[PDB]
Amino acid sequence: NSQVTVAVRVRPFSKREKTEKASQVVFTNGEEITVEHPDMKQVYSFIYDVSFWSFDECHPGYASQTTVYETLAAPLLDRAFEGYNTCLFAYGQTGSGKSYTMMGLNEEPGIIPRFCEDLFAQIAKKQTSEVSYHLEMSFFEVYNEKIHDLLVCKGENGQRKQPLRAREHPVSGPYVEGLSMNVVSSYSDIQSWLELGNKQRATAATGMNDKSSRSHSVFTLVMTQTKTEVVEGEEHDHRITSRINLVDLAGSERCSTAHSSGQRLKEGVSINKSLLTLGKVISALSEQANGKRVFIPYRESTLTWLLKESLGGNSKTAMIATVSPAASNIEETLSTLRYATQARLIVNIAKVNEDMNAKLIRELK
Amino acid sequence: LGSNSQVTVAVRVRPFSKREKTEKASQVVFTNGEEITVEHPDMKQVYSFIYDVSFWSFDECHPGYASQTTVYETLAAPLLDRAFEGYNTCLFAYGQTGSGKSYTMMGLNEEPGIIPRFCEDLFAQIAKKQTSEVSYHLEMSFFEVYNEKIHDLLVCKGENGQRKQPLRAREHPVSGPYVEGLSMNVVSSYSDIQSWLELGNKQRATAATGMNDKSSRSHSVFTLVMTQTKTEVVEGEEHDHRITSRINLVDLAGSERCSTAHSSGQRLKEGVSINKSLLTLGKVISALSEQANGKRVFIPYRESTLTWLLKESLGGNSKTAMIATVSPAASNIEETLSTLRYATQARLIVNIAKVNEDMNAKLIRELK
Ligand SMILES: Nc1ncnc2c1ncn2[C@@H]1O[C@H](COP(=O)(O)OP(=O)(O)O)[C@@H](O)[C@H]1O
Ligand SMILES: Nc1ncnc2c1ncn2[C@@H]1O[C@H](COP(=O)(O)OP(=O)(O)O)[C@@H](O)[C@H]1O
Repeated sequence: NSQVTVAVRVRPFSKREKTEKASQVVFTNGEEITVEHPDMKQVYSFIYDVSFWSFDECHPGYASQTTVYETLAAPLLDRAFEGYNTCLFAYGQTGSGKSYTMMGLNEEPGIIPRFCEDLFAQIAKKQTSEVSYHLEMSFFEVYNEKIHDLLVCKGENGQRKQPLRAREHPVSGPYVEGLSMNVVSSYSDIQSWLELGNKQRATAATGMNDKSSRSHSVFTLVMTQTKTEVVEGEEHDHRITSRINLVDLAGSERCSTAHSSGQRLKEGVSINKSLLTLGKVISALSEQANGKRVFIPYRESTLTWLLKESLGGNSKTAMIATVSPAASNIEETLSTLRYATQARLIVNIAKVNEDMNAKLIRELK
Repeated sequence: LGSNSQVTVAVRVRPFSKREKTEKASQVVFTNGEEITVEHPDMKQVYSFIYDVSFWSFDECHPGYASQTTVYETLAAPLLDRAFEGYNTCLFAYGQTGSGKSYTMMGLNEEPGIIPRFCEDLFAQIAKKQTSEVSYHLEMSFFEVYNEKIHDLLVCKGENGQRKQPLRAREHPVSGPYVEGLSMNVVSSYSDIQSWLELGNKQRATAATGMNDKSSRSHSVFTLVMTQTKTEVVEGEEHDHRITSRINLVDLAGSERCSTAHSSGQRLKEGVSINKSLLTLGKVISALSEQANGKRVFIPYRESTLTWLLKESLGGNSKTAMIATVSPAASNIEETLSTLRYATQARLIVNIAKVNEDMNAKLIRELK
């Protein structure tokens, strides 16, 4: 089997929201995230695999950064050190708390640095001069189904981002023609590459934020593990490689509540199509794991086509969604809750928790 | 509702008037202590009546003289006791013109009536039981009925040829009838009560007539709302059990024949309205007294604003007391007889009073 671990991070209230007294609409009951519109009408309920209640630091089950890491990412490291492939998707709207979860701040670090440093630590523990490791990484983006390299020195002129193309190797699967790769030995030599890429990544000001993401981003870390057998015959030939993919996805963005035209419209359509195809892929993989063999439409998008070998077979996939609990963003949070979901979401009416002043059926009983 | 509180009736004989001394009127009402005997001056026929209480303010030095404070300490103080217990209470006057209803209820500056003593005793009792467990909240209103319209006495008018803004009455399904828009003022002390009362009595309508040079030509209802917020022994929130009580003190106008107090126009109009209201009240009293004897009877509450707003006091849910005021002059023997007959008919009324815990259908209900 190869299942898909879907998870959700409920951001806590920010200072602006506490000052405006923006009321809470996303609540938890443990194994369920519930949405109760302030009108107290159709109450939505979603059952995921893992729920991260980062809402209030004193509530039971408080999802710290270390908690989230040990919950989702570390099994991907343990899997990578077995010779299998791993993929971590990050989805969320802007302001929902996605970068906090993936990257982190100067303090309270996130999945990216935690995974990197724990990886290097386990590498050091497993170094013997009988077993060796090599780490090579790349970082690229997808924009209107065209691939661009993020680690390339570029000047200022018109239409400078030269598009690369995907190609299918019969054994190794799909790849990008002309994409650069760079060798690493720590995290301090990853940070300066990521900071070079995230400045070339496409952005544009919109009704949601003046600096939003408008292109999918893939950071791929390729590990090669070399072994040697003591039979005096297998000279540095036992090779096994693994790929860890970390994919920052852009938001859906409805073109109805944002009157747009031209390039922003095109970007939204492309992003939307990519997300739809990714959802089809994840659902079909879930069905495959539950037994019924199906056809995965990998080929309907550059992202899925390039990530084909990292979302199938003997592999591990995780999808971290990030949602905000404020009532000011019902449509986006529900859009992000309806998206990241493999099972069936249930809806009811639950304004009848006010039967008689904290029901008090204790009296009736 | 496990009770039956009988309406408590009193009678007060006022002294001879200037008018009734100018006309050489005789004495026809007498007492033997607790009973009240009335005699026609023709020496033809005698009647007797018996009440729960009877007062005798005919002469200062006579035996049994029931002064203003004695009337208070006999009637109004138990109503304050029940108000502190948690019951709604009502005290209303009745009588012919010039009987002395406004005097008995409000009084003069040198002889305060029942209201300035009730409110003062209330605040004084509070000052001894305002401990840490229980707090108190007091609101007041004071409204008027004039030509079947409702007016507020505790506002300062504008200045126009017409500055009597009429309110309307409504029927809440649970709380019963009430007045829409009535200024309910939060009170702190007896001095504030007195200020509001002065303003209201200065705003109330009056006029000179042939039987009262300062006549009470409008019905007046004085409402107090007292909320005692007490505390249980709690692991959480204190001050979590409240009891409410409404005290309604009512000064009504007198019958008044149009020929005796000869005056035309607005005086006649408002006298007619007064007469109509009194008729409807009499019908209500008779119908309740007939209910008390086991018959199926319909109470005409809706035929007048007065009874409509007092629906919960003449019957319903509150402890009620009536004060009939009579004159000993022989010239008014018929009206004295009518008043006394309605009063003794009122003793048969039985109201179902309950405590306003505001805990029934909440927790004390199934607790007990
Ligand atoms: N677990 C958390 N606790 C407190 N604040 C958080 C948490 N997660 C996210 N945030 C807040 O979210 C903000 C990041 O939002 P932003 O990065 O603009 O959205 P996005 O990640 O979608 O671009 C941070 O300023 C941070 O204060
Ligand atoms: N017990 C009493 N002692 C002295 N005066 C009285 C007494 N009862 C009535 N009066 C006199 O009767 C007059 C009219 O009383 P009032 O209450 O205004 O009658 P109404 O029922 O018309 O309001 C007052 O001026 C008052 O002096």
